[PDB]
Amino acid sequence: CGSTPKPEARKVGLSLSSKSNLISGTMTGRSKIVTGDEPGSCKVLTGTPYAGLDQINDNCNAEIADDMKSRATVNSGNNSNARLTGLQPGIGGVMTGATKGSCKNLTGTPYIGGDQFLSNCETPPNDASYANQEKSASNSWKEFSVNSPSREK
Amino acid sequence: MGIALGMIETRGLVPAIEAADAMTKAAEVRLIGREFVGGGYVTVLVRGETGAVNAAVRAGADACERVGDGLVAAHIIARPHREVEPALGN
Amino acid sequence: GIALGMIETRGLVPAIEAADAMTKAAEVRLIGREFVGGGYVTVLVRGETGAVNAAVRAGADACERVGDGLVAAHIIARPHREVEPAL
Amino acid sequence: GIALGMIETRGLVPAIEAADAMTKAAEVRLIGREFVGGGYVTVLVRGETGAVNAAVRAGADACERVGDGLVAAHIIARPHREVEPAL
Amino acid sequence: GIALGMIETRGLVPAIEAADAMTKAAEVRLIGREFVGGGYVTVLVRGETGAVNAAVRAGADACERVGDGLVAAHIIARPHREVEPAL
Amino acid sequence: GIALGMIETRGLVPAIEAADAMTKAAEVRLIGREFVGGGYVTVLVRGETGAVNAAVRAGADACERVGDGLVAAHIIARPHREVEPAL
Amino acid sequence: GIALGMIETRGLVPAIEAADAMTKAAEVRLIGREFVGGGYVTVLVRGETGAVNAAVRAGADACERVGDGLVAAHIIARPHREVEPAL
Amino acid sequence: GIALGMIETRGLVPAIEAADAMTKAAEVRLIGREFVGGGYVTVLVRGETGAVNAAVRAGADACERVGDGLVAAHIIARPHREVEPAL
Amino acid sequence: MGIALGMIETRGLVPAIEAADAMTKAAEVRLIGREFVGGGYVTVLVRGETGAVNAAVRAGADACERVGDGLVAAHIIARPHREVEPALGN
Amino acid sequence: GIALGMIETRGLVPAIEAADAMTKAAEVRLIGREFVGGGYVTVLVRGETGAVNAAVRAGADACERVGDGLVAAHIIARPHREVEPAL
Amino acid sequence: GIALGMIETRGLVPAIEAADAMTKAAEVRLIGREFVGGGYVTVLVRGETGAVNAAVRAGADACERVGDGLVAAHIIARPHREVEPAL
Amino acid sequence: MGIALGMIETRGLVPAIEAADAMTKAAEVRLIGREFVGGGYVTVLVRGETGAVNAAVRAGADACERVGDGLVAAHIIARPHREVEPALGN
Amino acid sequence: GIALGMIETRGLVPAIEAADAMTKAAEVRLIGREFVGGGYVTVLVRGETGAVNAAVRAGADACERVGDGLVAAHIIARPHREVEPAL
Repeated sequence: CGSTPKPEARKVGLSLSSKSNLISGTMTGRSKIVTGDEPGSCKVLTGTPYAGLDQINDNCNAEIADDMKSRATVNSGNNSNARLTGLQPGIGGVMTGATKGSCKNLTGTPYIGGDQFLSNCETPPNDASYANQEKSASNSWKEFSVNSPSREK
Repeated sequence: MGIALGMIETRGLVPAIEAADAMTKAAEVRLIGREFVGGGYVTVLVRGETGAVNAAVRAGADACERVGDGLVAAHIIARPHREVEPALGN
Repeated sequence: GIALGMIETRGLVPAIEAADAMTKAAEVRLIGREFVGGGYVTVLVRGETGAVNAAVRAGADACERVGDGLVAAHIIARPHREVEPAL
Repeated sequence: GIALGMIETRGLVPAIEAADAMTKAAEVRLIGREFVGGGYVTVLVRGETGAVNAAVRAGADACERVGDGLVAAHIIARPHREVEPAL
Repeated sequence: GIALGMIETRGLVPAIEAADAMTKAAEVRLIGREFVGGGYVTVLVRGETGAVNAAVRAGADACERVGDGLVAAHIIARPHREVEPAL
Repeated sequence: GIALGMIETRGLVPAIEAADAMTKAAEVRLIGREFVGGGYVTVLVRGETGAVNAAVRAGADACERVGDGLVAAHIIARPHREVEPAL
Repeated sequence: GIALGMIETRGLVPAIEAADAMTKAAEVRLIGREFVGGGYVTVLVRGETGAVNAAVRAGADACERVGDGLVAAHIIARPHREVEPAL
Repeated sequence: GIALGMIETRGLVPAIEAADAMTKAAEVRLIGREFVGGGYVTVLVRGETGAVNAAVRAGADACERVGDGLVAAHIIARPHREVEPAL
Repeated sequence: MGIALGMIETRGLVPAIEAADAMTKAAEVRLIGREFVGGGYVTVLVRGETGAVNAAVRAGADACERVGDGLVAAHIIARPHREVEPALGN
Repeated sequence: GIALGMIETRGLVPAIEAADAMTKAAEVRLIGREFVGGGYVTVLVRGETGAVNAAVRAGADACERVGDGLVAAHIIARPHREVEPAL
Repeated sequence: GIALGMIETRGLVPAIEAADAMTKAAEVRLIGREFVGGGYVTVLVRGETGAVNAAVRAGADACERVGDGLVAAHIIARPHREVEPAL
Repeated sequence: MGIALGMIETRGLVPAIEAADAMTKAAEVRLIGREFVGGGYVTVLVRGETGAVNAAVRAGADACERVGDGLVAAHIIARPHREVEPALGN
Repeated sequence: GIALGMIETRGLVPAIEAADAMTKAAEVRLIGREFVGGGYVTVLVRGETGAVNAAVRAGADACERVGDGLVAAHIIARPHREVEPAL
């Protein structure tokens, strides 16, 4: 016949996770044809991910995209939580013994802070080294009314 | 038990039934209605939970863009007013 | 057969002669003729998907010259039970 | 069902906006209305996960252009039973 | 619910922790942990469509890095009944 | 139906996705799952010849870009009577 | 095990997030919540020492930048009798 | 009338004077004064949508200079029936 | 009962309860108050013997400042007046 | 104990070294050794969160230099109820 | 748990103030004080492994300057039953 | 009944089999079990007193490098724990 | 067995750590926990030559950094019966 038709009924939905994992099988984000889900398309969503970064890429600009890329862990951002100031059960340091092999990633439910990691292993954590909490107490000084408590005080 | 509306406009009943079958093959929803508007305009109305409705209408839109005269509109009202249920026939 | 074949056209004359093509081409039983509106007419037939494809292609090929021609020829080999109340 | 959506904003006007968006978006019953203090006000709704997501989207883009806007927006996937006294 | 969430990965640690992600994210029950062979291990849960979506994305979002990480993670909203013996 | 259809792939995720495509495109019944080894997985389906063809192509279109991807897919219109007692 | 973990954060959004993290990542008991004033919200959990440690690790982890971020996480391993009226 | 109007301001000076503007401006009954917290004070009035709309306009342009200024203003015609506990 | 008064005020109650733990771990002091000043200020009152309260406040000022935002205001009161007691819960 | 210490390695000389170190370090009950397929060997022990952590740390430090080596030094603190049927 | 934590000091007053830190930091019960001879004094505490670790951390961090100072403070989470005669 | 456990990893059954033969020949130690790990991995597990196990394992490691694929792992357990015993046929 | 292995160290904590490594490193029974005086503590284990040799080497090179440190590490294999008073 010399007339090639084009394919259709593409049921599998290739979306992209909050940290760029190729998720597949349908998708419930923003389609170029559907209506009614337009509101809130480019809004931050802290917590359990439900909308794809493909949706952000094809409906929102880049800053929303990389803000979502930075955001949206699940439960374990691992050892980024360095200081707890709670007497620090900790991993060795001043005391020997269990200090042995205290550099490998626990890659799961975290137990030790990254500050103890540094004070035991000279390297920063092999898991998230930028250490979200870390600063904890150290930052202090001019925190006072940090973020925005209406600055009434 | 679902209250959200997922529903499709098509010029021609071919994309209408194709959209309805995409509805029932996409997510667990039941079509509450099939309506002949007039002049080839036909709608399919399905009920269900928000996620299932969204996935179903996604599949229907991805299926009906080129079939027949073509898809006209897809819309995903998720919580109609109590007075809007009579508008869909109950 | 339970698979669906179905034809759409303008004016039911191509529709009914395409249905004749359906029922002379493959072992298919027609379930309905429907006036969509604005001159749009469709025909809906049962059958196994091989017979469905053969009959539907026969009607499409014998139907374009009659009247305003086709609008859409479509087949579905797995119709859901939940679709039947719309049929 | 028990899936928790919730929105924090600055002041009560965007809080009322967010609640109205909650109720007009999807099948969610608002269960919490807290004046945190210092300007923070939080709304707590329960419902189905996708319904919660749609409601949260509507609230998030319904309470930012009003007043000084929101500061936080979260979706609990499932609150553990231990969180029930918090609600 | 009868929506199905489903993941495949390399070994038992990623599969087990992704099962944890399922059972802590959304209303899904681990209906199956299967050893594919050659190291591939798959997890199968059933829950609500939006709940299934959120759960499986959380699972991949956790399992990208554990061990050697994720390979496959697909989502089906309505599994067909005739598939059910494969479950 | 007596026609047989084989879907082979890398991993059980594309396997059962293709199985859903099988049972959800045409009138076919899968007779079996089987883990070949090293990650190769097959689903064996049965039904009418054209039904087998439509289902198998639908699974083929579905499976190549799911997870690790499709490997093989085939149709046997007449399996010999010596083949089933070693199905 | 009565080891008392507790965290403080601006706005109750990250507070309830990390409380869910408490009861979602360790077998601890939520003894309660408190609204300090001016946007300051704390949550009080009780359980085994190592369990409470892991719990607060996870809570501070999930609380770190969401909303207005965490203020002070802390673990006390052996609370005293005199503290009970204060909790 | 079930139409809702409600505005937020820093300090009770603009709050009361704007409530006065509303109650000289349209048929609205002041159903609520709320010291939200952190200097935020909000007024809630029932009324007909046109009336409460004119009233919220009057309150808006009443305290551009009164106190330290507005915070927010808007209109709700139909709050959900279940928002009464939030009212 | 020892009238000697220790009181510690902090931003947020995490350092406040750290101070209270130092109180109830150091010496014979009973926390007589846990109050929220307003806007985030949390402060704690303990009562006991002069030396006991002094040692407790020492421990609090040793273990309170580096916890989160930390200590904001501490002191000791040696021989509190009778008329202050109404302000101390009466 | 409820916490889970849980690992793969390639070839099970490092697996027994991991289990031996489990016993050397802390109290964990060896609930399961399993051959994933293709050589992956998974060890599964139950115990206290801190005990599980210390034991798994020791096993990771003691098993990686031997043979092909470690795959994942991963731990779960709360094995949720639906995970248990997979154990 | 079953963990035994140990503290060593030059003299007994630092040792037993460390023991006070032990029993006052975490839920750990000390089983012994022993004068080695020549001034070496050890204290042996018993309790949960995480509690033991936290208590030892607290005591060591407390007692560097007390007396002439510390000597040894390391722990085994699972001392053998054979060590019990030495206990 | 020496509790010391030696165990050797091989890629392929051959090196495992002559590993067991070397185990037996070097010293009069007992083999507790051979296992097909999977993926070509075959493992031999022998028991005996520590010195005899060490000598036997050394001999097997010497004799298996050249034949077949060779060694994959080889190490000596002197005191297997009671908790590892259920992995050895509880 | 008749083989005697035995070590001193300065401080009781390294001594019990070394004896702990004795009792898990190899099958051995320990018979002596002697306080020499002035801080020297001696551990006496009894077993066969290979077990005692491996156990002593492991405990010594694990206890070198523990606490103050070891003293001596050489072991006799076939002690004369005349060492009976050492019992």
